[PDB]
Amino acid sequence: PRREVLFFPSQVTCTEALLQAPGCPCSLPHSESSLSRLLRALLAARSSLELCLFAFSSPQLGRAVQLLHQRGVRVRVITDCDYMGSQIGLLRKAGIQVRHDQDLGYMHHKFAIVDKKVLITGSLNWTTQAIQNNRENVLIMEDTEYVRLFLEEFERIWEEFDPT
Amino acid sequence: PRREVLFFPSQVTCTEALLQAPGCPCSLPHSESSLSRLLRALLAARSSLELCLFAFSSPQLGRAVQLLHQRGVRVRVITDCDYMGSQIGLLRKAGIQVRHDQDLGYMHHKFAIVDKKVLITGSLNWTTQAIQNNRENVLIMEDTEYVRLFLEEFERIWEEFDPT
Ligand SMILES: [Zn+2]
Ligand SMILES: [Zn+2]
Repeated sequence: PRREVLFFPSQVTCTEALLQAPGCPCSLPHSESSLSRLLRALLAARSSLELCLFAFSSPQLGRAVQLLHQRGVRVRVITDCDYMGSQIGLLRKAGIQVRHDQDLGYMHHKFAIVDKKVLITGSLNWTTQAIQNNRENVLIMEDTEYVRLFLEEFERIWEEFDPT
Repeated sequence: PRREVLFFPSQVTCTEALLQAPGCPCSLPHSESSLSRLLRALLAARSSLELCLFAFSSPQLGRAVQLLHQRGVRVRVITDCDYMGSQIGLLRKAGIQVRHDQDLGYMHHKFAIVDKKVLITGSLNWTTQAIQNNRENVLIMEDTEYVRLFLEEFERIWEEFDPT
């Protein structure tokens, strides 16, 4: 019955194994960090991931989301800016549906929903700058009411930003 | 055993009574909103309030914090920018201890701890712009582990930004 909080800045740790680097000799610590814990939380997804993020430029988090899409996880992404090789651009090129705001600041959430059961939500924008340098919190909660209410909010915004 | 979430933008509603306007005839709806719920959560404080906020310019939230200081609530405020009549300036003039970051973006939390028992934390910066126009979430949680861990984070940052 998961209820955790990750505080940032993250310790810089190796994530090559975790992110299936193609093909450890590197010089980083090979222990867990706030980033590695966030990556693992995302990578435990077996069926769906909703992402509702003001900003998303972290290549480590971008890669994890790609890996999920490749695994057949149903990935849906809402961001504030259209970004138009950013991460949103790379995700979009891989076939992941991304919908978006007016890049005016209005879509300011920073949350993700894993398999309609775990809520990941924080102050943290998903950028290497913020991860490595800012004081931030991210909550990881397996809570049915919070998941339900955040899912409902997602689906309203999703339908609202429908292109067609 | 409180576990709530407030979604923004807030409905514009009257808060004169709630904020003890000195001395209702106004034209706003006199019902509850996300802002009014956030104000009430803060105003239930009877002994302490820690505030850890990237930005704080909302005059309605500034007034509530003043009222708490006047009630004898022990108020301590951490923000990212020194602000040097902003709200932080007004709070500081009233005797409330405020400590701060390098206005570089680094102190990016948006949380508050009421009476060492209720955690209020969100994506929301406490500005009228964001409250009235942005999609945001604020969680209000009476959870002992989250309160403990967020309090520990507060006190580390507090001691770190000690002027003396
Ligand atoms: Zn390594
Ligand atoms: Zn009124």
